[PDB]
This record gives sequence, structure tokens and C-alpha cells, in this order.
Amino acid sequence: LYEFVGLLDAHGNVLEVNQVALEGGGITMEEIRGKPFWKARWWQISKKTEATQKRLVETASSGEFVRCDVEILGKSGGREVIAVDFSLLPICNEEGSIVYLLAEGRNITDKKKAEAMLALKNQEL
Amino acid sequence: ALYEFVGLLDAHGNVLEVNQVALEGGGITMEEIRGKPFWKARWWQISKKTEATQKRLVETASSGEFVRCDVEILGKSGGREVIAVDFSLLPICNEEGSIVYLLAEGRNITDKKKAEAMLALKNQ
Repeated sequence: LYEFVGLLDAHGNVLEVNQVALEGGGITMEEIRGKPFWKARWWQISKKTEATQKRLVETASSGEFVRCDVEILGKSGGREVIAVDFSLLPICNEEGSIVYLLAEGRNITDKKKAEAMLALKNQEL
Repeated sequence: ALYEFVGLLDAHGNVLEVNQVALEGGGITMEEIRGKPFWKARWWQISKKTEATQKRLVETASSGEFVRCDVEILGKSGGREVIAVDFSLLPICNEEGSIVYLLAEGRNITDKKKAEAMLALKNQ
């Protein structure tokens, strides 16, 4: 189940975003509505992270189901980085034309947590 | 055309997100409807018949069939007033093809129908 969710048009302009994602980034609808999703502050760690989001939007708009782990300015009202399992789902109309994209973010398990999980299981056996 | 009201439903039609324009128009809070079937929400509650219609439309989209039709809803003045809406449901599939969400959209056509009524009188 997602944590962050957003609705984009086919070109990646922002239409709707849930409050959890806005509060996490310290971002308002007024700042991002109708402007490309990749320009919003969550994606602004670097020119590289913004370029990755732009490519994830463009490829989704071409009908790919894309997903990858990303770091975003998405905790403590945008002051801190979190890692997110990000996806875009193309949404087609009744003719098969992509008209929207559904952006979803889920939490990622800390590396040290996963290591602790396996250490504990090996130890419990 | 771009929607005025929009909602995201799960594969079974339970409400996940709705825009503020639809909530304010219907006089509905996100807590009253989240995680519960879309046809139970107040927009669809003019009668048992309207609710049954929305239930069947949701179930149709849940099978992958796209829906568009005109409907009336309790959607203006905090749920006090009925408006006519051009309504659609888009099934959203994952890459495997399974339906994972439904997108509900609507545009108020109350003033379009009144303008068509006036044109019909003028033409006479």
C-alpha cells in the first residue's frame, strides 16, 4: 500500500498529490500544481536526480511500467532525505491512449535492518 | 476534457483519495469514506436506485470495462443540491494486466443541460 501518491497528466504535470507527500516535502499544491513533477522539490537533490525523474515520467508516458529506488527530499518538511520505492503506472483511456500517470511511493527497509533480520534468523535456527 | 471531481479507488471500489472540490461539493470528509465502497458515499445517495446504479458501475469497471455516463449526484452546497455530472470510471491495470485501481472522474454538466434546454426553446 502506498505512502505517497500523486496524479499526473500524460506529460507529467502535477494534478493531485496526497497530504502525506506534501507534508513530507514541506511543499504546497500551489507551488507544484500544473508544473512538471520532476521540478517539484522532492526530486531536487541534484541535476541527476531531477533528470532521473524526468526520464521515469517520459518513459511511463510511453507506456512503460517503471519502478526504482530513489532518494527524495521527503522527510521533516523537506529538510531530510528518505529512500523510497517509487513507481509510475500509465493510466489509459477507453481508446488505449495514456491520459494520466499514477505516481506512488513506498518505504524502503534500512540496509542495517535487513542485515539484522538475516543475522537474527541464522542465529535462531 | 479535464475532470472537475476525481477519486482514486482500489480494485474493489473502496475509496483511497478524492479531491477537495468533490469533498466540499458533497459535504463529505475523507474519514467518512476512506476504505469504504465508493457507492456508499453521499454523492450517490439520492435513492436506493442511485446507489444500486453506482454499485453496478463500480463492479463493471472492476472487471476492466470502461464506464461513461450521465448521472445526478448530491454534489453542490455541501450535499444539499443535485447536479448533473458526466461521469467516468477508468480501470487501471498493472503490467500483468490485473486491475489494481479505478479512477473516478466527473464534470458538472448542469449548466450545459440548461443551455441546451434554452436552445430548444429558441429554435421554436
